[PDB]
Amino acid sequence: LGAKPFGEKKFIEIKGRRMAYIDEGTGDPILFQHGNPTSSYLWRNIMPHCAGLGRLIACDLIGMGDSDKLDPSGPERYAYAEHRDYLDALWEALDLGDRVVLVVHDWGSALGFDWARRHRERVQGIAYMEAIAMPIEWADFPEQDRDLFQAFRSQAGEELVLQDNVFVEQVLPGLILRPLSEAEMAAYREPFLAAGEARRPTLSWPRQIPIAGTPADVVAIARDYAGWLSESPIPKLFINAEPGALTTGRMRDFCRTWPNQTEITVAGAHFIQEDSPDEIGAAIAAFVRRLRPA
Ligand SMILES: [Ca+2]
Ligand SMILES: [Ca+2]
Ligand SMILES: [Ca+2]
Ligand SMILES: [Cl-]
Repeated sequence: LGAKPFGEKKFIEIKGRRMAYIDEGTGDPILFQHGNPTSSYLWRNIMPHCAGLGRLIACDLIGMGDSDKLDPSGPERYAYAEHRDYLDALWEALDLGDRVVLVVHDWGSALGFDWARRHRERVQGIAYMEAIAMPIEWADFPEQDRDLFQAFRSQAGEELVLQDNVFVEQVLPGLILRPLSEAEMAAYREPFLAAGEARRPTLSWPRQIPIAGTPADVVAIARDYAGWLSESPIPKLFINAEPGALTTGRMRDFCRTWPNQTEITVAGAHFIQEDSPDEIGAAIAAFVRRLRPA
């Protein structure tokens, strides 16, 4: 494993804000996108496996990692649409070209899948894991975390997350099978050390998950890329997890119907990158080598 980050953080001004990201190497991009409540740090032990296979990029979503917070922050800030506007602009500013390989997880997959559907001609391949592949129902949500997420999506959410930082301190470790080190948790809580709005992104995200028809805008967006992905011939790599968490049951059955897809199973719950980074990195690298033959 390892607690040291991959490359050095770079910064760029987007919509009057400063966003952080990792950009190492040359060639066609291999774009890694994290979800909630992580950052580019999530891919630190996976990105190395793709050394020399392309331009390795990992962006910190707005309000997360080393990216700027959006003040004034509040209940209406950090919704999917806002995150998309900033990520779209960052990805445009990075001059990615037209043969991009996406590696997505959690909210990074919702964002990545949507971007791919909108820029399909520029997508060479899609590797995904523990993703939001379609709108779901409460019965599809992981049983052990179901009540907690229903609470996030209620008035109790502010105290749980903004005051007590539950997504970072409880959910994150709770969905990783192996024990995290002091430095690893320090890296994960760093962007959220301050109580209050600094932690808003970690609360707004669960309130955006397309569950039982709400929120309607994200449900529609997910229904859109779900339908598209089920018909798209773009090569895909589905990294299934055991026991897994989000991508299980019906969603997993759905993902398994997607065309031109390779699948492997690795040990892990939700944040599988912390449990099987070498298996994941090796799979992604092989995927890319097949997509980019010499
Ligand atoms: Ca080219
Ligand atoms: Ca309940
Ligand atoms: Ca654990
Ligand atoms: Cl979430």
